[PDB]
Amino acid sequence: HYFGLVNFGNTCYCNSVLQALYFCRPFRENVLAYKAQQKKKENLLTCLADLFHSIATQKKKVGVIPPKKFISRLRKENDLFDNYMQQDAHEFLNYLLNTIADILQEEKKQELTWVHEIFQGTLTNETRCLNCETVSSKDEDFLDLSVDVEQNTSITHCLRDFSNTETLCSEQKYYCETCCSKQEAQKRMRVKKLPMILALHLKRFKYMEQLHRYTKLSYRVVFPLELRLFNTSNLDRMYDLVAVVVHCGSGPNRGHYITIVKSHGFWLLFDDDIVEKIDAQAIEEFYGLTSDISKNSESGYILFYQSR
Amino acid sequence: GSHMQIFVKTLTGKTITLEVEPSDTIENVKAKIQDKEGIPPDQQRLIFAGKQLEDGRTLSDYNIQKESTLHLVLRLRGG
Ligand SMILES: [Zn+2]
Repeated sequence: HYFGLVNFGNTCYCNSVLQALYFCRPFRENVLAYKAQQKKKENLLTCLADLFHSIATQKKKVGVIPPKKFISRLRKENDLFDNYMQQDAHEFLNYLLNTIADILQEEKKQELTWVHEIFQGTLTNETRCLNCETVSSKDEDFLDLSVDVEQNTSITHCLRDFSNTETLCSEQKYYCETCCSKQEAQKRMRVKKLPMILALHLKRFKYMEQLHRYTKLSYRVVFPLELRLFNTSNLDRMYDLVAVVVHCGSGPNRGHYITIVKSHGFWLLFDDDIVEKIDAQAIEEFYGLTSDISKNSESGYILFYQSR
Repeated sequence: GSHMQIFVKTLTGKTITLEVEPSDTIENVKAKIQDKEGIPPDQQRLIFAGKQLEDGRTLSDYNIQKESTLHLVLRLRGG
């Protein structure tokens, strides 16, 4: 229903992603169907299924649920999160999905898992040597797309930019196997297979070589409520925004994560144990800062688009 | 021909090339990115085929062949 999650020591990075995933309808359903199979052995997936089932079956519509067993299991099986330090939501997202997918694959073994049916897409990278005109195509799967950002733009620009032709020249020349030498080339990554749920990760960070540190990019990056994406052939797919994982903080080393989700036509904001209904106009706060872009921002970081 | 060329889509979206070998570990790949971009390996995260690559594993373990594009990302830590 609408329950917050208890923070068990800088675990908002995990809570924010769990909330986003709970409101990814096919993912919630497959997790609930996994709980229904009533597995006896314990692992990260059975813990996630137990948690989703507790959220789904709470007697009330509003309250607080402790993801205690899930957090305990997450810390036990992964050295990377086996601490009480602040962590990245996208690193957690990718780890959780691959861990679940491995559990499911190992169960088929005892092909594509339902995690892949939901989140997996395929890109086709084409590299064209500008000297001999030979084109080399390579297909590569993804569970999410990490898109670079710019000030005062849309996720539509970032997505089209990700698939734009780039010229490889000078130090980045392409080694062409026909030319047997480095040549100028055009590289383009196009979407071959669009996923059921498209997860977009904003690269809101910039490395300053001269300063030996990186900063958070608090740029204004508008996210639309709907997105139409095309396949290189189903020719296209219409998507609706269902969740946004937001990183709150002026810098990249510390902060707080919250999630906004679309449920029955309205928006909800989940901030650990607190849940509040928010107006559609309030989600604009999460596009990022207009002026004084070095200040504390609440910025969209992971977007979840559900295909129609 | 012991080596092959892969690509890294960097933080600004600019693609860089890397000359690698199948026996190269992810730490070696991060050291080569550090040579071009200056980013310390401990801050770097590499995504390929939907998976974040692990230190200690090699390019052959992940079947990262010529023309593979690795996606470079950093972190926004939060609690
Ligand atoms: Zn050529």
